Amino acid sequence: TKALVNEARTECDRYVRESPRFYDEGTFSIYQFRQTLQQTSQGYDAQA
Amino acid sequence: TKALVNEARTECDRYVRESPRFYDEGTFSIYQFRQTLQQTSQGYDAQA
Amino acid sequence: TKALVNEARTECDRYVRESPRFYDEGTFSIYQFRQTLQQTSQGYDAQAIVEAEPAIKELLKLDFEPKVFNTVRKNFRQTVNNTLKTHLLPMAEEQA
Amino acid sequence: LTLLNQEMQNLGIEFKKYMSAQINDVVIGNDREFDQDFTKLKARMVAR
Amino acid sequence: LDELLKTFSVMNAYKRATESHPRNSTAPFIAVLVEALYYLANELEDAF
Amino acid sequence: LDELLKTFSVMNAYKRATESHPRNSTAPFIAVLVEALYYLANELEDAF
Repeated sequence: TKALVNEARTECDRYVRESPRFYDEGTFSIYQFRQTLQQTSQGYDAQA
Repeated sequence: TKALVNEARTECDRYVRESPRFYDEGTFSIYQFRQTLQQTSQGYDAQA
Repeated sequence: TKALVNEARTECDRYVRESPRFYDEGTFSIYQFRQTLQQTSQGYDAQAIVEAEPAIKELLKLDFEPKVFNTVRKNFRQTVNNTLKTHLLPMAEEQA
Repeated sequence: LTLLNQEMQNLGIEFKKYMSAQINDVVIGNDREFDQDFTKLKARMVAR
Repeated sequence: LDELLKTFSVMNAYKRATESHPRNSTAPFIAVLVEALYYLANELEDAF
Repeated sequence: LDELLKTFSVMNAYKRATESHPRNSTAPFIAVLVEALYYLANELEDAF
C-alpha cells in the first residue's frame, strides 16, 4: 500500500505543470482580463 | 500607533492587484515562456 | 529507501519492452540469420553468429539510448524531490 | 509554569520552520552539497 | 474528472486564493488559474 | 524600493513558491509573477 501510494502521488504531481496545450490563442486569451480591467471592474471584487 | 498601522496596511494591500500598466506587449510578453517550453527546458527545473 | 527502490525498479521494467525504434531494416535485419542457416552453420553451435556481433551492438544503442536518457534526465529528478518532501514534512509535523 | 509551555509551543512551531527551510533548498538546488552528489549519480549511470 | 471539471466554478477557486495567503486580502486576476490547477489536481489525487 | 527591486532575482521568488504549497513540489512558470507581487509588496509593507 505504501509503495503504490507514493508512486501514485508522484505522477499526480506532474499534472500541475502546464503543457504547451495549456495555452492556445483561439481557445482562450489571458489578455481578455484587460477588457474587465479597462474601466470595467470598478470595485476590487471578482464578480465580473 | 494602531490607527496609522491599520491605515498603512490597507493601502499596502492595493499594490498587489495588477494595473493595466502591469501588462505591456513591448516591455514583456508572457508567451516567451513557450520558447523555454518548446523543447528548451528539458528537465522539470527553473534554471533556463 | 524502500519507496525510491520500488519506484526505480518499476521504471527499469519498461526498458525491456521493445519500442518501434528497436526494429529498423537498414540498421539490422532479423533475416540475415538465414544466411547463417542456409547451409552455413553446419553444427548445432553458435560460433558463426559471432560475425554479426558488431551490427547488433549498434542496434541496441539506438533502442536504449533515447529511453535511458529520457528517464534519468527528465523523470528521475522529479521523483526524488517530491518523494523526500511528501514524506519528510508529515513526519516533522507529527514530531510537533 | 504559566510561561514554561509557551516556550514549548514556540519550539514546535520553530522546529517545522527549520525543517521546511532545509528541505526547500534541496528542491531547487540551493544546497550545493546535494547537487555535487546528484551530478555524480547521473555521470555513473551514463558511463555505466 | 468529467464531473469534477463540469462543476468547476470561478466562485470556488477564488475562495482558496484568499485562504492560501493569511495576510493579503486581495488576489490578482491571474491567481484564478494557478489555484485552479492545484484545486483540480489535489482533488484528483485523493481519488486514486 | 529601488534597492529592493534592483536585487530582485528569479532565484528568490521561486524559493517562496515551493514553501507556500506544502504538498506540491513543482510550481508552474506562471507562478513566478504571482509570488513576485507578494514578495515585493509584503516586504515593502514592513518598511512603513
